[PDB]
Amino acid sequence: SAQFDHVTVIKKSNVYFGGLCISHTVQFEDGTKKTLGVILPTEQPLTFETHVPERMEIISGECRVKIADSTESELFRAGQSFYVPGNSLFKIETDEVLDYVCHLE
Amino acid sequence: SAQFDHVTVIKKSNVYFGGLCISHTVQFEDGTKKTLGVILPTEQPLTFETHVPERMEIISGECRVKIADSTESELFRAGQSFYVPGNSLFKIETDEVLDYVCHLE
Repeated sequence: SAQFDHVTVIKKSNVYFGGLCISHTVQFEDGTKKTLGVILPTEQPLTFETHVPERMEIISGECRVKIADSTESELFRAGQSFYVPGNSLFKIETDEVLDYVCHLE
Repeated sequence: SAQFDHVTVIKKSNVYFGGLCISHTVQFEDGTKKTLGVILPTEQPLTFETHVPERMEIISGECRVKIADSTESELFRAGQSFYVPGNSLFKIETDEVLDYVCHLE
C-alpha cells in the first residue's frame, strides 16, 4: 500500500553521499524495522554494504543496480523489489527521484 | 521526543528545489498531520509559502530564516521553533543537513 500504519518513526534522518541518499527508520508494532528513503539523481553509482540480508522495494521511480558480484546492471521500477544477500553490497544509480523501502531480512 | 509513535507515514516523498528539500507526511491517530523533512545545504535561500499557519521545529542543525516581511535573518538551532502566519512565507538557508518537523496550526 501507499502508507505504513501504526508505526514509530525516528525523527533524525540518515544522510549519505553528500545528500544523495536521505532516509528515516520506521519501527513496527512487532519490533521489526524498515528504512523509508529517497535517492536523488546520481552521476556515478552509489555503493551500499549489507550485514544482514535486505530487500529493496521501489516505491517510486526507476533505478539500475549491480547486486553483489554481478557485472551488468539490472533495471527496477516502482512496484518491483530486489534482494541483497547478507555480507554483500549493491551499487545503485538513478536519473530521477527514487523512493524506496528497505526491508530487513 | 526523538520519535513519533502510533503514526501513519505516507511512503512517497515530496521533493523540492532540485532535491534540496525532501519530506514525508505523517498522520496522527487524531487525524492531524505533520511533515517530517530534511533541508540540505543551500547556496541561496529557499522560499516556502503558507496557506494555513505553520510551526517549524528544528530537530537537528542550524538555519537562518526570514519570516513573512522581516528584513533580517533569525537564527534557529535544534530544539527551537518558529511560527509562520497563514497566507505568508519564509526563506530559509542552511550550511548543514537540517532536520525539521512542520506542524500545521
